[PDB]
Formats: sequence, C-alpha cells, structure tokens
Amino acid sequence: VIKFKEPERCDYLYVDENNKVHILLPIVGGDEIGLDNTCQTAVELITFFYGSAHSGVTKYSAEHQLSEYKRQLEEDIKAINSQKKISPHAYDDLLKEKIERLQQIEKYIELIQVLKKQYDEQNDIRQLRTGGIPQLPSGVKEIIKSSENAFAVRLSPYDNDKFTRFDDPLFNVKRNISKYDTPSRQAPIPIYEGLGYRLRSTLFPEDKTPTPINKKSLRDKVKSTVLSHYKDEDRIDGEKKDEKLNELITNLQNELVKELVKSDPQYSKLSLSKDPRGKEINYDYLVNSLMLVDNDSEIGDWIDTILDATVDSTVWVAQASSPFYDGAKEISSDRDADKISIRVQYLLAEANIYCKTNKLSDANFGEFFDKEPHATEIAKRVKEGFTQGADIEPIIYDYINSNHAELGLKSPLTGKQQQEITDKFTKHYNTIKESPHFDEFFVADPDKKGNIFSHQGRISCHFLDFFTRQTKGKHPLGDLASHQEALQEGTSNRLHHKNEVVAQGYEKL
Amino acid sequence: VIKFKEPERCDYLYVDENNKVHILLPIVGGDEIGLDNTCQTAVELITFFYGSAHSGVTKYSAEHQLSEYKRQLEEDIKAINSQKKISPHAYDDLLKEKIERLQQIEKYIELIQVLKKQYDEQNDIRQLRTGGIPQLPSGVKEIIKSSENAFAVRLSPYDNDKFTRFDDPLFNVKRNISKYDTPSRQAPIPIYEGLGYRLRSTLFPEDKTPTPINKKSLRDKVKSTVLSHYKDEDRIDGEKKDEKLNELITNLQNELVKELVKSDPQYSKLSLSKDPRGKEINYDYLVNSLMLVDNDSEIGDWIDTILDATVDSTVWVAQASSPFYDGAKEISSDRDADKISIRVQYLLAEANIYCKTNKLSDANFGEFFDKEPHATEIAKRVKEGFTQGADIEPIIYDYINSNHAELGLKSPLTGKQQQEITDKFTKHYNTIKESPHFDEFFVADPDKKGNIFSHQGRISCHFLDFFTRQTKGKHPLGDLASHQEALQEGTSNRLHHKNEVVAQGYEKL
Ligand SMILES: [Hg+2]
Ligand SMILES: [Hg+2]
Ligand SMILES: [Hg+2]
Repeated sequence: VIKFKEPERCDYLYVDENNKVHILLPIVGGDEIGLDNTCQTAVELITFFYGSAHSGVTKYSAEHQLSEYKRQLEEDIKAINSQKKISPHAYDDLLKEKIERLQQIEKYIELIQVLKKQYDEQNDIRQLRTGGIPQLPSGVKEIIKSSENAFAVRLSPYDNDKFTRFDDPLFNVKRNISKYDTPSRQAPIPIYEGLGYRLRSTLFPEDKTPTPINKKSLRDKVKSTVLSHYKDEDRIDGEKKDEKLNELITNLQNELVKELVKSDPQYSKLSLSKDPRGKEINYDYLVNSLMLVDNDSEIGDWIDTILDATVDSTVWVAQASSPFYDGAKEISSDRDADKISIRVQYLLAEANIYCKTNKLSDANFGEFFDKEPHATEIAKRVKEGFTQGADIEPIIYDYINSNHAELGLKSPLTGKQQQEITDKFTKHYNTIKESPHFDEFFVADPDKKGNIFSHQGRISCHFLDFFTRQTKGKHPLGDLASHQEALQEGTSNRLHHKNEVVAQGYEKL
Repeated sequence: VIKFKEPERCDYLYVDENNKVHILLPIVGGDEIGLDNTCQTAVELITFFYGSAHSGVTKYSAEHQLSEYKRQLEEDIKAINSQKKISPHAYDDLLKEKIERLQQIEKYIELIQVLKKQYDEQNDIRQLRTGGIPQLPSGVKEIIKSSENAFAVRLSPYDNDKFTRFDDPLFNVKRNISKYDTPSRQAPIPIYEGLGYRLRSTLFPEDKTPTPINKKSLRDKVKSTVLSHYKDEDRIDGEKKDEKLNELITNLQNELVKELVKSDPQYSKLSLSKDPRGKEINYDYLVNSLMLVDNDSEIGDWIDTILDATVDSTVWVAQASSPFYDGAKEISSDRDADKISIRVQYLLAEANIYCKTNKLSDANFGEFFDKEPHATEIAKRVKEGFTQGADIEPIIYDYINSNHAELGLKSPLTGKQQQEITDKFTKHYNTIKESPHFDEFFVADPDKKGNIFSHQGRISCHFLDFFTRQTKGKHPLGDLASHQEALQEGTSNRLHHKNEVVAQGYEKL
C-alpha cells in the first residue's frame, strides 16, 4: 500500500458515484435553516471567493483549496508511475479516476479565475471584499428567486434591522422603521398596524397588565381540573365516605385518561380502582393499612395518594416542550411580548414554507395576517391560549383552516400536515433561538427536488449554476457542461460530507 | 424449510455468543437512573415473580414467560425431528443449540420454583405479593450494597416520603419527619439544620422576599458584564474617542473569550479588532462607512455594533440548558425553593456518584454538606449565583475543590471531570424531573464493570447472583454454576435487547 495525499474531504467539494466533481457555492451556514442573516449573510461567499479569518484561524478560498488539491493529485499521479512497477496494470483504475478528477478540478480553477478577471465588470463579486455590508451577488439572488425548495422569510421584531439581505422573501410582514434609519440610531419608529404590532400590543399592552402563562404539567392540570369541582372544606368522611371516595376515583380517572389519550391512546384502559396487584383502592386501605390520609385530609391529599398507589411513574414523563412555553409564568415586559410575537410569526412563516414547498399555495401568508381583522384576532387568540395554558400551534392552524381559501389553499391542512409543520418549526426555531437578529431566515428543504443543496453544514447552490448566470452564458462549460443536470439526477439534495468514491480506492487496497 | 417459533426476545432473557442463557433480575425501571423510587421501588420484582397489571395490560411473570418459551422450543424441536426422514442430518447443529437452551430454561424454571417453595420461610419473596409497600428482598439489597457500579442517593425534599426503599445510599442528608410519621398525615415536622433546610431557607426566606433569577444568554451576559463598568452617560466621543473605543474593544473581547473558553478552548484566539476580511474596527468604519452608531450612541449600541461586525453567529449557539435555569424569573414560593434545593442536592449526589464509581472517594458528601458552615455557605453562594445569572454547577465544583481533602479526594476535580458530572447530572435529572417523589434515586453506570446491568430498559442484576445469595449457597447451580462469571467476561454491562444468536443459527442453514 502506497501513501496517497488526495484528501477524502475539501470544503465545497463533492464527488458523486460516477466520479463527477461538483463544487458547491455556499449561500449561508447551516443545514436546513441558515444561522447567518442580515449583516452576516455574505460571510460564506466572502470566504469562498477571498478567504477570511474566523476566531483566529485562516480560512482559505476555494481557488486556494483547489490548487492545493491539484498538487496533491499530481503527487499521487507521479507516485503511480513508480508504484506502477510493483503493479504494471493493477493500479490502472485509480489512475484513470485521479486524472479524471484532476482535469475537472483544473477546469473549475479556470472558471473561478475567469469569473473574477473577465466577468465581474459590475463588481458584484468584488464588493464582497470591499463593501461595508455586502450583498449577495446577483446570480445567487437569481438562484434563490427561482428556487423550488428554499425560501427566505422576513419577520417583524420591534427593534428591526434594516440590513436584510434576502430580497425575495416568501413570507413578509410590515415592519417598523429601523433605528438604523433614524438620526440617533437608538430606537425604531413604530407602526401601529400589522401582525407584529398586534401581537406585541395584545400580549403586553400599554397598560402594562401582564399576560399570565398558565402552563401546567399533566399531573397538575388533571389535579387542578378535578379540584375545580370540590371546595376546600370538602372531606372524605361521614356515612357516605365510601361513596364520596368512589366519585373522587371515577372523576380523577376520567380526567386523567382524557388528557392522556390526546398523546397515546393505549391509556384508554388505565384504571385507578386497583393497584397493580389488584388491591381495591378504598377508604380502609388508604387510611388503615397504608396510613396515608384520614377523614380530615384535604381532597388534594387523597388525589396524591390515589395516584401514588395506582399510576406508573412512566405516565408522568413529559412531552418535549413547544418553543412557545419556555418556563416563564407571565408575559410581563415589552421584551417578553416581542419574543412571543416573533415565535408566533416564525410559526406562520413555517406553515407558509410548508405550503410553498409542497405546492399548495404561492401566497405570502403575512399579507393576509397583517390585515385587520386577522392581525388583531390571531393575537387575541394566542393571548387567551397562554392564559389557558393551551397548545399554541393548533390555534394558528385552526385560524389558517378557517381561511384556507383566502390563503391560496385548496383544502384545510390535515392533522398530519400540521404535525409536520410543528416539527419543522420546533427544530428550526431551536437552532435559531439565540440569533442576535430575528428579521429574516433562509430555510431550505434538501429532501426535495430543487436548485439548493445541503453540504458540509452549508446551504449551497451549484457553482456552475451560479457561474452560468453571472457569466450570462457567454463562457461554455466544455467537459463540465452536463454536471449540473447530473447532480439533479441524484437521489437526494442532501450531500454526504465526505467523498466515499475517493476512499473506495484505498478500501480495495 | 421450517418456520421456527422460538422468539428472538423474552423479558429478562439474554443469550450470549456461547449459547448461555442469562436471566436478568430487574431492580427498577430505567437505563442509567431508575424511574421507580419509594413506594414504587418494588414494582419490577413484583412483576418478575408474580406478574402485575400496568395501565390496564397484564405483565406476566418470568416463570410464565419461561414456560411459554419452553413450549416454543419444544415445537421447534418436534419440527426438526419430523424433518429427519426428509433431510437426514442437515439440522444437527441447531437441534443441539435448541436443546441446550431448553435445558437451561428448564433449570431456571426449577430455581424460581425452589426459591418460592423451599427457600422463602421468612416470606422475603412472598411479601412482594402480600405486603402493602413491599421491600426489596434481602439478596437484592446485598447485591446493591456490594455494587461497584450503581448507587442509591437519598435527598431531603421538604415534604419527605418515609417509604424509601434503598437502604444503603451512597449520598445521604438529614431529613424532616415525614408527614406519614405524624398523626394527621398532613405536614412534615421540619428540622432547622442541614443542607436541605439551609437551601430552602436561603432561597426563599421567612421574609418572603423573592430571590431574582437573572439568567441571560451568553451574549447578554457578556454585554451586561462589560456594561457593569460603564455609566449611562459614557460616550465614544471627544479627543480620545479612538482610545476609548480600543478600551471598549479590549474589555469586550476579554470578557467574551473568558466566557467562551469554559466550553471550548479554540476561542482563546478570538479577536474583535478586525472583521473577518481584515477591516480595522475603528470609529470611522462604524460611524461613517457602516453608519450604525454615532458620537452620542450609548455604549450598549457600540457593543451590539462591534459584535455584529466581528463575531460568527456560530458562537452564539447555546450549550444545552442547565436544569438550574428553567425559564423562571424568580424564586418566589416555598415550592420554588424546594424544587431548586432538590436540584442542588441532586447535583452534589451526582458528583458523589462520579467520585465513587471512578474510585476517587468513598465519602458520603452529604455528611460534609449538612455540617455548618458548609450548609449555609453553599446555600448563600447558590443564591448569589442565581442573582447574578451565573452557572451553578461550577459554584458547587469550586466549593468541592476548596475542600477536596475533607471530602476524601486526593486532588481537585479537573475541568473534564466537571463536565462529565454536569452531563450525567443533566441527563439524569431530566429523566426524573416529573417524579412524584424526589427522596431517593438509584443510579447505575452500565459502562463500568460491576454486578449491575442494563437490559430492556431495566436496571438489573444477575438472577443467579440473587439466587445464590437468597438461598445462602445451600442450593448449588449445577450446569448454571459458571454463568455468572461468563456474563462478567462480556464487553459491556449494557446488554442487547434482542438475542441475535437465536436469529443467526438460521443463517448457517
Ligand atoms: Hg453588521
Ligand atoms: Hg404509594
Ligand atoms: Hg422470558
């Protein structure tokens, strides 16, 4: 075995099953949702074209990395003549494969050079290096405009940032005047209309009246609901004690299985009359054998005791939280209201993405929800929801469904579709939860057919797609001219981070 | 070709590479930390010896399940013997393998029966069926007492439950008198000393003054910390504006890397003096090219601007949330204080488990933390910590490290050891977060050598270990006498849930 230097991995570089080299132009960092937005949208392209320095580590340009990769292939190809003597025609296959990759890589190098030298009369590329807050090059914008599987969405945070860099968002709603368009640069000028305003002003009003968040654990909800029908003075005592206890057991059981069958229908058979060994839960058992309560105990203590004796502790294990419920007891500041408003808007945006990627609607949902009376209404229902501790996602889905037609939808969203949206929302929101700015996000679905791909933690397009567009078709691709279509013929737009085909020459050794 | 009926899976049943059948006696449900505690501790053993009913579904005893398995092997053995005319000897190996498993299974059946019939004259087994809140049988207690990889810990909730069932906890602290030991059964009798009391009374005092929880994101923490040395009136203006800006950049940088090197030391080289392209961050750039701030802007706006211009958005990606910060703004009830008190105690217990399983100490850390002045001191620091939004875990680790010797430790805990404890703590606490009682937990490490195993979501011991101990060595195991050592010679104490060996005797034919 001879020591090869060709790496199994370079940035932006993917090799398919047929030994075609693809270069992937990055748009932003991330997998499905971009972590970069606004001010920082250009960061990946700056690096791809010019290199940069991140947290003290030098990141090299694509061109610089293709040159390094070329040297490495050339050294590997030199070493296969010498190797050739040890195996005249037993290293044949890998040599052909390496030369094929080399020729391709050389062509990409010429394309990057000719792009920067001949075809950047606009400075569309050079402004990545020179501009203050650079823009996406126009070819990237065109690729995004035309995408069928990736879409930007733009929201309305109170303290909005003017430097959005995704110009064709699918979802969009009215925004304030950014502080950065005001002479002091300190505060926005607010608008008193639209989805953003309604949410904020409903969730924490001019009054400063907090909105309570009454989210309980399943156990507390059930216990609280049962105890609704009792008063503090109520006891399990007197002549009818056995009968009052039975009433208690039955209400508690009905309430607990009602809540549980929402999530798991197996619990339709759950029973609180008996312990797991078949012992009757009755007065004598709880008071005189176990000694846990007595005639003077409050109804809440009896509930606790009943539950401790009959319910597996696996039934109390929680669901994963909604992003809507983060542990706070109240919405008690403008900042609390902004945070929730954004979460509501982001959910509407995910629903909008879902309907656009699955070809149900072309509408911008924000156009509908910015209008009265919808803006006020959805805000009001979300607020009620928090006060009741209700699930917030369905409140949004019902409102969508009651207006499906006006949102460009043939039919209401099915329960399955709602859950798919909720899951995307939850995962994408959590990835993005700590963003310094919430004005816009780019969201890509690499499991669908389209011009955007996922690769090495970058949301990307095909370099040749970009090249053809910035170049306006004036420089034909030659040997690479079918590479774009070849990547489309692949099974998934999600691309393996390593290049297996390069290691399968070392595996055979 | 015959279809075989022997199942690939039975409860408690594991078959190793050499065709040895192992029966695993369950202690409690779970993987690393038991979900059963107190009153429910016995549930798995009740079920293993007698069966029981869970959420309306019957769970059958080991004995019943071994019998079913036996019938199935017998059918499989009939069906090979009907094929001896048709395929003279072609089934030989598998027939031996099935008879071997059958004999083993029959022996286990005999052992369970003989244990219940001849070796239970104290009713140590029978009490699981007949007692109110049963105990672990003595052999299980002996196994736990001598385990090197699993340990119970006992805590002090305010409203403590007397029915603990883990008798030899590693970590233990003073407790109140349980309400269940009082004639009314309504409230515990409190002690005014010890870790539990100090935590509760410090975190929410008799005053009823709330303790603020001022938790911030990494970004807000850093910004807040920097701004704590500036006044609202401070500006980046005047003759020394460039110099004041450099001071700001240096402080901001120092503070940000201090916070980041805790999680990842790669950020020791992070710099805020240049953007990723090498553009110097100075007054002219921020005020006149980007136009984000001016001379009158507050220092907070300059910080925002500096950070947006120099920091990758990957650095704001959060660590998993600590159980200590659950989204609340304040500790404002006895309940809130009890909840936090438990979390602090559980962390100390996890540290104690870590030091015991890795052979750093044999001490009960609770003995140390119950004593003054440590009980008061650790409470007072945890309270300061919440008020400052500091990480709580390191506060506990520093206090341990400053007293490592009195806690039986040769050296302080390393940064790595701390993070390992934090991860265990976090994952275990979240698993048990909804327990109806927090008095005790059983924690097992199946990646270490010892007498306790993980199998089919049950924390288990070897049945034969248990058998030999309950019978006091008076009934030798015969053919099974080396099965215990054989399971120890395995690679892991995490046992595969299915039995591959039973499915792979079919591949060879
Ligand atoms: Hg910026
Ligand atoms: Hg109980
Ligand atoms: Hg079994």
